[PDB]
Amino acid sequence: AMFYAHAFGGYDENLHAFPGISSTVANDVRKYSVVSVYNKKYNIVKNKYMWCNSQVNKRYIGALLPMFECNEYLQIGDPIHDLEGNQISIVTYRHKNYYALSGIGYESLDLCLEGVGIHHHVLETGNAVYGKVQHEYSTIKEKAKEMNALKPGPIIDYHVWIGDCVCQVTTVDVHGKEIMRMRFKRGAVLPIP
Amino acid sequence: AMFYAHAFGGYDENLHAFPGISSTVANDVRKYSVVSVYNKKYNIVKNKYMWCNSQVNKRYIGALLPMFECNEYLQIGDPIHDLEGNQISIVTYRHKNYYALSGIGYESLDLCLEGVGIHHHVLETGNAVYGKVQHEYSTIKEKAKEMNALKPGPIIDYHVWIGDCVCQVTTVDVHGKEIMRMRFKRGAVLPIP
Ligand SMILES: Nc1ncnc2c1ncn2[C@@H]1O[C@@H]2COP(=O)(O)O[C@@H]3[C@H](F)[C@@H](COP(=O)(O)O[C@H]2[C@H]1F)C[C@H]3n1cnc2c(=O)[nH]cnc21
Ligand SMILES: Nc1ncnc2c1ncn2[C@@H]1O[C@@H]2COP(=O)(O)O[C@@H]3[C@H](F)[C@@H](COP(=O)(O)O[C@H]2[C@H]1F)C[C@H]3n1cnc2c(=O)[nH]cnc21
Repeated sequence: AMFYAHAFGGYDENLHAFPGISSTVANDVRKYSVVSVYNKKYNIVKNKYMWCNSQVNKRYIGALLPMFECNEYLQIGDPIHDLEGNQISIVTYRHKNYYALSGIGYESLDLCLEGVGIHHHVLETGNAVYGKVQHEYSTIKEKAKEMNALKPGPIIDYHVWIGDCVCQVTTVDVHGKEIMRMRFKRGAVLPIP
Repeated sequence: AMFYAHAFGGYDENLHAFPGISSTVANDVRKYSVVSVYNKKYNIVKNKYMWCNSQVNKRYIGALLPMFECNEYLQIGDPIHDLEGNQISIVTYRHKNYYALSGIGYESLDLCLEGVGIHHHVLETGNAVYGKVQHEYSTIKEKAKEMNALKPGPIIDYHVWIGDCVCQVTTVDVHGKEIMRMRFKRGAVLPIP
């Protein structure tokens, strides 16, 4: 089983594709509660995930992934094993002491990037979204009221909103009108570069 | 608290919008395990949902909703209560003996329909999808290989795939190329008209 890091040129369009990884196998990583890195065991966090993406050859690969808590500093490519000793992933993304476990995970977004853009945001708890912006509900409501009369044009930009209680994806046309929204009912964080 | 059925002309763009319902309140229906209809109690099904949508004024309102199991025949608009006696929803969609509980639910899709289409499919367990079609994995892989060289155009059609283990939404351009995919990691059924 082989795992190649996108950050080091490892994308291969004929292999399984996950955020940060091209692999010869497709592991369902939702099932693990404990993993091992350099013979140290780490617990998977319950009920909170990490929204991770890689962008390679004009292809966006994004998903909500399990994460484990680790006070050691780990680096891209470090092999991640199950407790039986099999390698199941590699280190890819981190948020402080949380490390993503990349593989088949929770909700996902795959997208052809040619002709569009995509942006990621931390969603403040209690805020509302319209289109490309977040703000207080009453501010957003006023914005939505103004944009209601516009005729919807083609999607040109994607906005990913990652919150403690909900995640969502919005899309806009060139005039800023919201065209489509999807909501994922899970809480998560974004990686910190 | 008022609940108006979209099937009977009840859409109101200034009220909370859920599949089949415009309401003066926004109830989180994920929390209920038991509901009441005409003073009979019904259990909510665990770990399996119903993908429901209404299409009103060129607006698509779709979501994965809890469902309860009921051997009585119920009709659109029948009031659904919590066990404290408060009305929390109305009957909207059914799949045999399953009835959707519409409100704030699980994963959702909101979409402006002007200029695009949308279609719903039962996803056969074990099948793969590309674009507007499902089939056996090796058939779909051959299709994807043919379409790989095409340049992505604007989204014109949405396809909703509802399976026992996963739900997904794909989008295509006028040439049938897949532009974007979202996956929801929950199992569900579609309503039966
Ligand atoms: N070589 C093969 N690889 C994979 N599946 C294969 C293969 N041969 C046959 N099949 C069958 O085909 C269907 C379609 O699966 P599909 O790839 O559409 O997506 C699936 C589903 F959303 C979910 C469970 O699906 P499952 O119930 O297992 O059904 C499968 C399976 F029965 C996991 C997800 N998933 C799989 N791989 C990747 C990946 O690389 N990236 C991102 N997500 C991935
Ligand atoms: N009058 C108000 N109504 C609603 N929220 C209000 C209001 N005033 C202030 N707020 C705050 O604003 C944010 C943005 O919520 P938003 O509407 O974006 O979507 C939310 C989230 F995805 C999820 C939990 O969000 P929550 O943590 O409660 O945060 C809220 C809240 F703090 C439920 C979902 N949801 C709410 N209503 C509907 C609806 O009618 N249809 C479909 N989904 C709906």
